[PDB]
Amino acid sequence: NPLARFAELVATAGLQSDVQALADSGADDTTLEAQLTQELRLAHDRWGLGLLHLQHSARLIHTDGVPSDIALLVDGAPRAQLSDGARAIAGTYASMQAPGPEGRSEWGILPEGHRVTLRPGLGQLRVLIEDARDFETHWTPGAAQTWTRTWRQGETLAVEVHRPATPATALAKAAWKVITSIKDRTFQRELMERSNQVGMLGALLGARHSGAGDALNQLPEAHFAVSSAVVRETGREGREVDRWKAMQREATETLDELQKAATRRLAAVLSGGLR
Amino acid sequence: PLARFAELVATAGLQSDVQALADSGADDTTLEAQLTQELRLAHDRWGLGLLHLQHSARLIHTDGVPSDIALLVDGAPRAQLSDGARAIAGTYASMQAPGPEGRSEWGILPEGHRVTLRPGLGQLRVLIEDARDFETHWTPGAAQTWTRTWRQGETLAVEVHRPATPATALAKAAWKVITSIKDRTFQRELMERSNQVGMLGALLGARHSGAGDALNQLPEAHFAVSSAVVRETGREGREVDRWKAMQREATETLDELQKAATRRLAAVLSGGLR
Repeated sequence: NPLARFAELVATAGLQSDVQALADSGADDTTLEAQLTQELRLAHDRWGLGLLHLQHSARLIHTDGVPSDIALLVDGAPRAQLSDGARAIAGTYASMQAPGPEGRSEWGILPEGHRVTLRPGLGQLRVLIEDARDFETHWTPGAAQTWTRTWRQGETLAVEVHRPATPATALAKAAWKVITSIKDRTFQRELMERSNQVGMLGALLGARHSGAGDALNQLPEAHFAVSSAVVRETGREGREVDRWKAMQREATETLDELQKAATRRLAAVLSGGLR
Repeated sequence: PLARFAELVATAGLQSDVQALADSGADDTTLEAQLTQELRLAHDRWGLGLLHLQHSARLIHTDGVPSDIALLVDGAPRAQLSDGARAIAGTYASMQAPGPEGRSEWGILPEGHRVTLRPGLGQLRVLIEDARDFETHWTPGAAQTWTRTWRQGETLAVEVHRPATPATALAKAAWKVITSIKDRTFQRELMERSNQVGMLGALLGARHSGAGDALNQLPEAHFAVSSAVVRETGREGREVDRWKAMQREATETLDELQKAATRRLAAVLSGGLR
């Protein structure tokens, strides 16, 4: 019951959760909570809320054995629970954010220090990757509505690739996919006409049964979207620039695929689901 | 006491202000802050390679009243000024890790990556402007010197080091005296003996008989200047033009101290030690 709710939450970040399979295979609570933490941190790398300076963890909440809820922890303290619902969890994470005027996160990933303003070369990054210790770059454009940054913390080189997406943005792209794929022309004309009045999602929810938008609201797909992708590298490959170039290229392909897979899975919910 | 501390840091070319500070009305924390500041400046110039350790000085109280100065490493009392400069020099030498070429092997920062500089300032420009904490290996310069650069926190720092032991400095000052002898016959005699007993031994053999043991009492026979460190904080620690002035300042300080140490050492071995 509790694990299934967690698997549905992190599937909005593209994860297939292993926690129910580990619980059925005899793992204890320490192994389960380590996997819960692993999947929560991978989901926050992809949700892109700008909370990389915080430490995320999960713990099980039992009631006479028998897991009943999952506590979501930030820096060792519980801040939300899975029973709270998807809107309440996303609102707890939203009160931790600091957007700028262009919507991106203003927090540094590292503790408060010098962040690099990258000028149009690769010579700054070559010395920071090869020769430096902990460093962190500011956002720089990566094209295709994509913004990117690179940081080292200890032995771990990391790169984030970010394209901004809200759940309303992600559902609107899925609503456009369903409406454009409508076979009869007269029916899609009135939905395009209705999209000008109530938006694309509300026009597509007008062709479903009453309460489908209420059923969509209880889903984590209405409150969580993929906007980032993070690739990390530890050890000797962390100081090579050709590894970092393969890291950013991995994160861009991972971000583009996770957002396109989001568009299909949301369009299937708007067309066939919400029952 | 405070005078033995003043003689200890004078081997690093410092004129101590703790006696004038204590003659005026000043409390124990004011003295200990000035004692710590002069101790850290002395270790910058001594060049023992102990920059990874935190150095401090605290007054030792005898029945609640100060009586001696403890020398602390990482919060632990390890030495005291009443033991003399030989015991202080041996205590830090037990902490010391000398390399094969007269340089420290340990890093100043905690154990991590250190930069091997290529020729130029392409690496150091990004490291000074854009990076956080970093550390450079030794890179050579003119007149047998070696340089390294590091940032810790908001503090940029550069070190110019020329390897100098007190045995090297006493031999260098012995050559200063012998080459200034008017008699070419008496100069030939001293250098022919220096091949057997060394330059300092040959000079002390041609003085009074108690000159060697009087040299050992001096703190100059146990500490020598081998480095010079210049530091910068704030946003000017991320300017390259400040850094060029920094290792210029450190090279000129190292050269001025090592020539003033050779001169005052030569005056001790000639007419002093009585």
